[PDB]
Amino acid sequence: QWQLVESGGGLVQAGGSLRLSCTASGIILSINSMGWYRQTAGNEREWVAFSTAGGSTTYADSVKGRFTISRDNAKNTVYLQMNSLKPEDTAVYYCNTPAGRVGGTWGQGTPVTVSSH
Amino acid sequence: QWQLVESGGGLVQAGGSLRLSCTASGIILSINSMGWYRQTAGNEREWVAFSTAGGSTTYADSVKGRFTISRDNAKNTVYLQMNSLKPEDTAVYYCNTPAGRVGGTWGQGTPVTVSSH
Amino acid sequence: VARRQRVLTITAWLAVVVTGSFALMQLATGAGGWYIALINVFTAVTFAIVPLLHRFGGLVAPLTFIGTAYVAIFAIGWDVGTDAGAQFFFLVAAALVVLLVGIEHTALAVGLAAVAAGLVIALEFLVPPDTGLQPPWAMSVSFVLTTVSACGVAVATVWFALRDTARAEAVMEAEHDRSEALLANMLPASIAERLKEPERNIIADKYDEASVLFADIVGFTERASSTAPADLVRFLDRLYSAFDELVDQHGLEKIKVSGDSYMVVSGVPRPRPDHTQALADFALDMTNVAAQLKDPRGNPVPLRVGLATGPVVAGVVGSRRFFYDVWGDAVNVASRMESTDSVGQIQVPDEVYERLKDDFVLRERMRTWYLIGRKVAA
Amino acid sequence: VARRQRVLTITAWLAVVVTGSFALMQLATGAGGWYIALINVFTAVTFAIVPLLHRFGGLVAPLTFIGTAYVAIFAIGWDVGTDAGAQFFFLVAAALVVLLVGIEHTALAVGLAAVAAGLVIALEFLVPPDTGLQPPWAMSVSFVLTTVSACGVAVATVWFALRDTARAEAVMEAEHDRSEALLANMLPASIAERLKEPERNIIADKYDEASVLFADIVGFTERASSTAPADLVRFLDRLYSAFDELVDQHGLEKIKVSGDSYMVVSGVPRPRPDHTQALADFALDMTNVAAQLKDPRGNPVPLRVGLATGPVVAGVVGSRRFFYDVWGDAVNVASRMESTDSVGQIQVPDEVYERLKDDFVLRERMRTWYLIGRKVAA
Ligand SMILES: CNc1ccccc1C(=O)O[C@H]1[C@@H](O)[C@H](n2cnc3c(=O)[nH]c(N)nc32)O[C@@H]1COP(=O)(O)OP(=O)(O)OP(=O)(O)O
Ligand SMILES: CNc1ccccc1C(=O)O[C@H]1[C@@H](O)[C@H](n2cnc3c(=O)[nH]c(N)nc32)O[C@@H]1COP(=O)(O)OP(=O)(O)OP(=O)(O)O
Ligand SMILES: [Mn+2]
Ligand SMILES: [Mn+2]
Repeated sequence: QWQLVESGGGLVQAGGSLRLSCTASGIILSINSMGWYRQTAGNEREWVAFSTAGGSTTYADSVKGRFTISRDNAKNTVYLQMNSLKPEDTAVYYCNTPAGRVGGTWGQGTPVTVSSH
Repeated sequence: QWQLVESGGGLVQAGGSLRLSCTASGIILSINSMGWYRQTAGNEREWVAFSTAGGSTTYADSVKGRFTISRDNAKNTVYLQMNSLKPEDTAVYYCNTPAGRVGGTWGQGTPVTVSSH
Repeated sequence: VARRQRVLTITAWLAVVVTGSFALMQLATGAGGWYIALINVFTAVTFAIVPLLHRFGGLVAPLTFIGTAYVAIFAIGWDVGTDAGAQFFFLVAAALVVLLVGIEHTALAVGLAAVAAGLVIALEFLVPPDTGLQPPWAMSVSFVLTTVSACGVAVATVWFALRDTARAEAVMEAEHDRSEALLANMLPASIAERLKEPERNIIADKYDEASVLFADIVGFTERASSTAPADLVRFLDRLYSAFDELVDQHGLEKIKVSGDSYMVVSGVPRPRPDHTQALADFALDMTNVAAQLKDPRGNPVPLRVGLATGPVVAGVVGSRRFFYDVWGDAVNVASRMESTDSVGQIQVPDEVYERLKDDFVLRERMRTWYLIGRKVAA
Repeated sequence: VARRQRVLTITAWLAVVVTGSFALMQLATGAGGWYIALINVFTAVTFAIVPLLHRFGGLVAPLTFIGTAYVAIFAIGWDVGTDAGAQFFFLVAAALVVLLVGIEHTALAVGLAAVAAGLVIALEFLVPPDTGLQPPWAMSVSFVLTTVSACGVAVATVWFALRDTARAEAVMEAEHDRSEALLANMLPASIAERLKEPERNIIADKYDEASVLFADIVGFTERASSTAPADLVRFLDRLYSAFDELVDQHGLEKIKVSGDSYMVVSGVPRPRPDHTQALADFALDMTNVAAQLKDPRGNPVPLRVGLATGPVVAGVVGSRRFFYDVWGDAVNVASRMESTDSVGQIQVPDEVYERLKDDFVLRERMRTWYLIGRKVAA
């Protein structure tokens, strides 16, 4: 079963911090890239972070400097540090490889909400 | 002697009208294009009018609608009607084919001055 | 003609507000007399007319409005006492006129201001002070209303002018920002500044090391024979959009897309020690993505991929229709490799094999070596 | 932050001018007394200080300047008579404050204006009229100076603000115009509007007839072997600049320039009945120009030219690095012809021969027919 499950989302206030986790079964992460996308509703799902096999990382302009993507090869996991959160980042975050991205085969994602409560 | 001689220039007032003549010896005009350029000094010589073999004509943006290029095949000549003249058009006007243009081989041109006297 | 429209809008609203103010004074007045009423009708009618007749021509109309204002106000002030408040309106108008008229006529505007001042020094002296026409208490109420109106007219007109300016600025900024975004998209920022400058200089940049990847489709003509051209262009657009997303997502740069051919270049804008490794990983990901995708026919779309490395030259060429471009021996090498590559395979020369063997798997078959993939072990 | 700078500049110049005005009143005064002098020193010092202390933070500083102005003017007006002219300065300030403060605080600004008015109605009544302190004639001169200063301060400040706005607008316009000119140069205008729109739609345009010309260099690699790359790029730029001038001068459009290859397309943006004839004439002129030109080696540069005609498809492709492009069978035909063309010759197929024989000369040698030139007779 080639699957990816996300976790770590929840409720926070503006300016808080989160760590989203993505664990995949059915592939080897060392030889595959990874990317974190976010979906709000006003658009279809856009890529905010990307980590290649080899350590290179890239981020979207709206999110550079606040979010950090890292890997844990033994656990077969990818982690997204989120800092200095803003209301614009409230979304459902997803994790994939490019093949799954263009094939449309995803998991259920993880919700992240930025508001005061 | 492949030569082109220009004529018809002189002194006029703003808003006047001129007809510059270009007669060439050594080629057949029906099978060769023709172009009228102007030189002021603030730039090197720029093309203001062009007539192809076949009747197609084109003009520069700064001069479209005021200047008209025509041919007279029996006389082996090209004529430039100039209308609604302005101080910006004071220059030395030259006539050539593209080959002579890129080869640097020209005649002496014809002077045109726009001012009140 | 935006400045002219701003001036005309502010003067029209000014006329409307002043007529509105004058009507209240006229209605409130009781037992004041008819001699003043005759002048009042003339003033109100002319003030209402001038906005409707603004298009006669030239700057004479706004000046005529001010001439009428000055004459009417002087005439009303002379008869009534000084305490009514004719002085205050002159001071408002002195500051207001400069804003009303454009910069080109500032000198004239200044004169008008002086003229107003010339009247004020006279108005206190020449005019008979405290002349009483019918009820004085209405005169005191007139003073209060004069103060309030003098403040309000200026406040409203200045705010309206500032609002119009801000609106124009916002529209300007949005319109410019869209074009700037497009230009930034379709060329690198650093070279864009060079292109913008009026001075023309040939752009040539020498780069010691770089790597180039060429990808092409196989049997595209056969696919074209059985499909409508319009659908074929759409298929190409879909494929290249996916590839462009992957390229941006790896960080590499793509110079151009000519028909079936797709060209990628690594490290030209900024050199890096590990350009070749990144290019190889990108090529593997590209092959996987291309394999997954499906065409309208339903047959898989194979891609031939050839990689090369070496020094390169970058810069635009020509005097029209510019685009970044790249040049060097590596381009010739890559073109040859891609041309001779087998279906669904990636090929590289011996020189690239010298670099990539350490961190990548190259096997089988100038002599070349197929690029199978990355090392599983880590 | 341009708006903030505008506000700060106008307030600083306002402070300077008001201090300059106040100094003259202080120097002119004779035998006025010391009680007023004590207040005058305080007012002048605070007015001079506030511009130097403008960077403490927030909008409280410009409001403090106005608080000081109001307090000082009220204090001086109370002691002296009403005829001095304290009333006029309030009216100037009422209109001036709205301009001084930004739009975001307009409501507050309005309140300030009302406050000024609230004082004026009081100032005439509450203040003791015609209170005489030492010489009255100096008081009358003070009234005259008050009128002149009240006019001049407003005139100067308004003109300065308008000047700053016009300067900003001019710089804005030049900066935007340069980018717009570049964008217009590097793509047709009609498609640029489509590209600018946020909504993304695939651009496909079907054209019934068009003609394409391909030109290429022969033995470019051999020339490259004996020349430095940097000089080679310069030579290419010179050649393509000349060709671009000729193309613009005939009116045809060029889509792109890939290395040695030069591509021209006729009639795509606007159909015409005589596209093929124009393309043939342009090709003849291009061959002559290329023959005349000289390369660094000194050897002539031959060019292989192939022409084709047929329906085409136009539009951009991809999601990044857009350019106009063209597609169709005619492109394949032209590429094949150009590839198989002999050195220093122009080749066309039978179909083009069907059209061009009437007005052009085609001779010798799917079957093709060399394009020798135009008919001498007319
Ligand atoms: C009916 N033909 C088409 C209809 C719609 C869209 C495209 C085409 C088409 O024919 O595309 C071909 C060229 O026009 C188009 N093309 C080639 N050069 C150009 C070019 O320079 N400009 C444009 N706009 N299109 C070009 O590429 C495509 C493939 O030609 P190649 O020379 O690359 O060879 P191949 O068929 O892929 O086989 P192989 O190389 O694997 O052996
Ligand atoms: C040492 N090589 C160069 C140094 C400086 C500038 C250019 C070159 C150079 O090699 O240019 C060649 C390609 O890089 C360059 N080139 C080809 N494709 C591309 C391309 O896709 N992009 C860029 N930037 N350059 C390209 O074209 C040029 C000629 O290659 P062709 O495939 O067109 O064949 P040919 O040598 O002209 O002979 P023939 O076609 O008449 O039989
Ligand atoms: Mn191809
Ligand atoms: Mn070539």
